[PDB]
Amino acid sequence: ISPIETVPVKLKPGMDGPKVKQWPLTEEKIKALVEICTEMEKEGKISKIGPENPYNTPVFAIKKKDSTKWRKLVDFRELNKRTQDFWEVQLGIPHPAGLKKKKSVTVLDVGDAYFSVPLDEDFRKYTAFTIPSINNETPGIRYQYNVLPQGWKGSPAIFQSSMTKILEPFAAQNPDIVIYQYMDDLYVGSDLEIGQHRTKIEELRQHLLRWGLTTPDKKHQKEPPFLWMGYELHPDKWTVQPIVLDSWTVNDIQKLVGKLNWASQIYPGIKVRQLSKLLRGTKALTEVIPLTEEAELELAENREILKEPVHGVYYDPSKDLIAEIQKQGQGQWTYQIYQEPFKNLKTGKYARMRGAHTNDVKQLTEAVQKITTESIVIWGKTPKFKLPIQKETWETWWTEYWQATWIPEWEFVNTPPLVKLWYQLEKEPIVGAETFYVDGAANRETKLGKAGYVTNKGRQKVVPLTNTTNQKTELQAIYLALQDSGLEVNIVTDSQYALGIIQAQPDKSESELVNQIIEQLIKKEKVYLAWVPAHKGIGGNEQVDKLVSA
Amino acid sequence: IETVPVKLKPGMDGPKVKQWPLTEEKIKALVEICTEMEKEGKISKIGPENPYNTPVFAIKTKWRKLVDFRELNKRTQDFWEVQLGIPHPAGLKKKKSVTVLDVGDAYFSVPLDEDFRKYTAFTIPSINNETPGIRYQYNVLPQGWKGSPAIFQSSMTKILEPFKKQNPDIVIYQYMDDLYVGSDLEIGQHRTKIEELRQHLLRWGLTTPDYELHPDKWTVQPIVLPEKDSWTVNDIQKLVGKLNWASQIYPGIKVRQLSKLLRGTKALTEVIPLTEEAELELAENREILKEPVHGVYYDPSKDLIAEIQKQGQGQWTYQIYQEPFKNLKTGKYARMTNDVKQLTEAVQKITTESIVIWGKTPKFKLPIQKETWETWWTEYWQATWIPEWEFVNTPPLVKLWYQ
Ligand SMILES: CCC(=O)n1c(=O)n(CCOc2cc(Cl)ccc2Oc2cc(Cl)cc(C#N)c2)c2ccccc21
Repeated sequence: ISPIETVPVKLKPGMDGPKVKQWPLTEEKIKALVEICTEMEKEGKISKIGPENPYNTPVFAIKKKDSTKWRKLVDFRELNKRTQDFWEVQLGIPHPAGLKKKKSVTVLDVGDAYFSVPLDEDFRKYTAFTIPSINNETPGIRYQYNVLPQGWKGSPAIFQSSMTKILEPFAAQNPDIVIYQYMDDLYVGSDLEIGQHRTKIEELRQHLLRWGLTTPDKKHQKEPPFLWMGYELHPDKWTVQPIVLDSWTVNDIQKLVGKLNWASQIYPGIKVRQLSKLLRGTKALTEVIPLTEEAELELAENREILKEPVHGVYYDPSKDLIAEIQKQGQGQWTYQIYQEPFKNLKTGKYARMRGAHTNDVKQLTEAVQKITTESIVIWGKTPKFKLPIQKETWETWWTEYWQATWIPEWEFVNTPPLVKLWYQLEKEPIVGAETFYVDGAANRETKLGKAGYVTNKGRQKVVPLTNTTNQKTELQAIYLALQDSGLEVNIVTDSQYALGIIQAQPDKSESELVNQIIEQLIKKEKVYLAWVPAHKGIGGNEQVDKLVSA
Repeated sequence: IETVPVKLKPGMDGPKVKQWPLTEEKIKALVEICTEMEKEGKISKIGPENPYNTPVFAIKTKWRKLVDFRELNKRTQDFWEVQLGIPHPAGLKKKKSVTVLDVGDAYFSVPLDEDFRKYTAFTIPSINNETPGIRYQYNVLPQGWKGSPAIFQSSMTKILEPFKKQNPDIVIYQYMDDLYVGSDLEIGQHRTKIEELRQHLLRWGLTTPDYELHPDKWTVQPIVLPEKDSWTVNDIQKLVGKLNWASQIYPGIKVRQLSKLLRGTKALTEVIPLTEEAELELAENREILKEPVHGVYYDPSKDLIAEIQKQGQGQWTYQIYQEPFKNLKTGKYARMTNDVKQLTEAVQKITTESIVIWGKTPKFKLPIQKETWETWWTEYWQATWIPEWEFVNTPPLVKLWYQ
């Protein structure tokens, strides 16, 4: 229908067209498929063909809802499997928070979008279909498309591409208007007078029509309820569309978690830590699951948050973005982004990425990272941060931290809980502090071994252990030397493993053993840990290795 | 003009790479740049039947486009490294001064094979997905592409022939987009010659943006053990550790004598007198460590690797190497700054050195979390090229023992 140029399309390199058999169909449907195709034929959308074309893909008819009018559905699965790859249509949807507030906004959907755009001539042959014959006697009637088939791999991208072409000139002639594109929809917004906006919107309709694209006129949707891709878009604010939810299957769990995650855009401090732990093993969507008092309390808190309706603002270039982060529980964080002091653009959560021996400063730095990136996508700049960590605490951390790390303009926010370093090892051996020489060892068959230490004042100890790995013993030894120590200890291991864990100053871990070490390292006044190579004839080491290896 | 035919390595498809999202200042810059380029026919907008993609950035008072043709190069340059390759002078590493000119503009005058052009596709992206990205592809030789200097190599010899004759003692090397000009004259004299060359180039149509390197001054970072008068037990334990490590890089290291000192179960702070045997064993090891490591050769077949450690106080050490302990070079940058600004300045220093020495960039292992590096590298970056990199996220627990 459009005088628009066509996009050259080609089948995959070593593949050829489809040749599927058309199945028989209730004769009532055959009549409908005939009327629909005849009308399409009349509009140039499809053209009849002869037996020369050897390609076929199947056709079908669905009741068309309760309309009881029938609709044509071709199945293009084979063809798509043989149609070349395209430059994919963008998967990301615009986040309402990045929509710049504009006085007037119009939504213009495009009618029979795909069918309004030509198809590469040389590709049409493959878009061939057969209307089944009434009786098995009479060959069926045959067709091919001259416009973008609806099931086809390529219709979206080609539709998109042709619309972009048709907008470039207009959008240039009129910089005062901001046109956005998502699937068949064109969202136009302006800061002109209502009359000037409508005049340009009509001029736009006018333009699109000259290219064979129709649009509503004063059947355009009404602003108040712009229900869009899961959101309510009101001219003054946006929210999430209302979210419902007591059921305890597995699939019920994932749907719930997803709904909660969707609500976390804007509803502060929705929680899903516990409930996501109940997704262990999974697979069986029907499998029932026990409602922990920790997770079923979670869901209690959540319903209360969902009783209050929350809205977010649109975005204002003139103003700064601010982002402020709160520590919420363990390994759970939460963040708001806003421009005015209580009018949020959006919120969200960040949860502790998979990994053992984590630490709150490291996590904070990580969370700043996800927010920074998020910001660039939605707004195209980074926010100013408001973080609950003193610059004493941060500057100490980054100066000693082995990686490069960076956090942009930020300001302390004295709101507990504050991010702190729970301990700090000494840089230099401590004078007048018992020097514990530790080691551990285990037997890879018996899953058994020993932990122990030997000190300068002659102190010694060994305990036996069961179901242990060599590392777990290397680390257990450290634990002993701590437990049997003063406020000031020097410890000497050969374990690169154990050294590493502790030197990275973990603030928590799933390894209870580490947590004991950590909780010990806090109570201590001073600790210096030091490393020596193994089996190299070093003193305490050689003695301690004999103690617990044989 | 005729187009040199270009074929990817076989059983290989063109690059399909996610465009990292950009800030709105860079995007504006990029639509400005690419608009001009298109009026001048360098590029042109493209359909959705071209599924390929190579990333694009804006680095900087005025803005500069930068394309990451690292995947395309890995899928094309390797063939052109054989078929159409470019020899590297062993003498450039020895010159007193090497200035580095940008001759990317040259490439915009040769056309590219029409059958190749689809593989040069890039996408100026869009904020918050308001719109599909702007898509273009190249009709001339692109600036990032290891093919481009290779094809232009012929023309480039014809332009430099007059100068290379009036000045047979200056070395000139071409690494994609840049001209390395090494002389052995006073900086002021060298500074003129270069200005004299810039004028040469402009006479024949090569614009050159309107630094100075001193490779003969370059030197490695020798391993240095401590030199103290009294040694605590800790002091000795550490010294044993460092040597015990050096043993990989250096045959001839001995710790018997010194480990003897640590006979018993002593406290770390206790001072220990140094036996004559150790003072000699120590004195022998120091000499070996001073001795330039000998017996490591550059094997063209193999990739170079660069590791970087963050020391304190604005300092960073590095090693470049092909096999684990067999180091081709080691170094230390101290800065005059964001850690990340420091780390990109290193990467660029190291790459340049490595271009000059071996006509090859290494593949970095960067001690920075991936997203932080992907978010901010283009902020400090001034090179026309981009090396390969991975991210080490496991602490180099190994004591720095690299100074
Ligand atoms: C006084 C302000 C006003 O009336 N409205 C307002 O500011 N917004 C925010 C979105 O603004 C847009 C700005 C531009 Cl340049 C373009 C389109 C916009 O709208 C879109 C965007 C999208 Cl991706 C989908 C849809 C749908 N469906 C609409 C509004 C949103 C809805 C209604 C009114 C306003």
